[PDB]
Amino acid sequence: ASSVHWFRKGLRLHDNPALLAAVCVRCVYILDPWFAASSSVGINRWRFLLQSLEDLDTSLRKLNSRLFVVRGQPADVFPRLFKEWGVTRLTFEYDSEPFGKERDAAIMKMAKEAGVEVVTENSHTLYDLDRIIELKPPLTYKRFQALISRMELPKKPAVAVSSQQMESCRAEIQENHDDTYGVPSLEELGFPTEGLGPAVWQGGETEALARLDKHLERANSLLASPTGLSPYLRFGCLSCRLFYYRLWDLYKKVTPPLSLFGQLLWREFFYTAATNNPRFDRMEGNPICIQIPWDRNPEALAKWAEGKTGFPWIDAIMTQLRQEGWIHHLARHAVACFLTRGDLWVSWESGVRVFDELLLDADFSVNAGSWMWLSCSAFFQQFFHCYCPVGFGRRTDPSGDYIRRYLPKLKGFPSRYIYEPWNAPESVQKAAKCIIGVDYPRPIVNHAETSRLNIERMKQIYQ
Repeated sequence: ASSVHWFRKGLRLHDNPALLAAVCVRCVYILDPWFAASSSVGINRWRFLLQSLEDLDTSLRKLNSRLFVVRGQPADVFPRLFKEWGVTRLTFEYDSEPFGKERDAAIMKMAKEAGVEVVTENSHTLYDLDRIIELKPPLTYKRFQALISRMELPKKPAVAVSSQQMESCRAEIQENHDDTYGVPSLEELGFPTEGLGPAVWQGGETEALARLDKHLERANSLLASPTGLSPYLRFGCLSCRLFYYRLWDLYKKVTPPLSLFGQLLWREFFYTAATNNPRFDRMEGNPICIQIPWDRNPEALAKWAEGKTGFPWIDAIMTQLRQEGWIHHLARHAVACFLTRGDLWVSWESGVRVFDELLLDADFSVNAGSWMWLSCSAFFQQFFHCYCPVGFGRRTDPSGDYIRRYLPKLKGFPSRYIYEPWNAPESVQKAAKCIIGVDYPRPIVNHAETSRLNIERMKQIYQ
């Protein structure tokens, strides 16, 4: 048959169900390079996508095929491409997200009218999210535990695709193909590349599967680790089911507690809650979200996103996120708490956008979920689960080296004062050679006063 596998997501060949289903097969990614020119998402996540797409082309080229990166909007492209190659069927991995499902319903219909078969497999999640909802979406991590404990075990990693079977259905190779359907570049997509150094989080399934093996084998915690698999799970370079059962296999050599699958269940929990929540990213029109009257301060958001709040632990976290695309989960609770219920009283929706632009592992599902969790807007009620913009830093890194690596103007400050610089002697400031209100910004709020007011406003919302 003439089958098209849409690698819109799950940028992997290992544990790929729809790949085996479609197996003449042509692997397509559809990218609108003008949408990409006007994207608010920064260079780090766009680079990850391209590098991941480059890896599958490299992998497909090993199997005598190539990745067809078609340009344009998907609904306009598929019918002409259907007629161009006489596509017998189109196979794409199912998208839990509502906006994707609405787009996928239109393509599945357009194929139905056009007589093209459509097969969808949701290898992005460990389990069916729609199963759990019938069993209203689970609104607590515990009730969600309870429904997955009543649910069957998640599916095991999927089967491989043979090199001989792939050669049998290898697609037509043209010399012009590397230019026609070749993977785009950052400069093609509107990004300036001058001075761009080697990426901290290299994209692709090859890197991910390599990091899998390195991770299982084993303050710096806050720095990027070669073990880190957060972005590779978000794009699909690594399977949720492979990571689940390879972790299970290591535990058996070392019955599983929930603690190993915490990243995946927290991931799953938000994926379940969002499939049928259309405004999941928004406060209004959202059944699960508390209608908190969040203030609008455009200048606070700016100082928060631009790493200039005066609080070194906050500003160093935002600086790493801007520069590298990944911060530690405890660092995210820090900056989320500062922006929302802890200090600035700005909507979690504003934080969802900044993270979507800068963070490699942001989804519609995982991002809005975490932000509703911190803000105590949903799933969560412990409005005292509080983080000091000073104390949390000194407790995570007493050395202050994290600040020194990402805010080097404060490098000379001694550890006793590096998380709280306004409260430091001008003697030690001048020795550090960092001015109190020139070289670095001063605290834009006072945390003690502000935090007290915000709980009081928070408690009144519960009634």
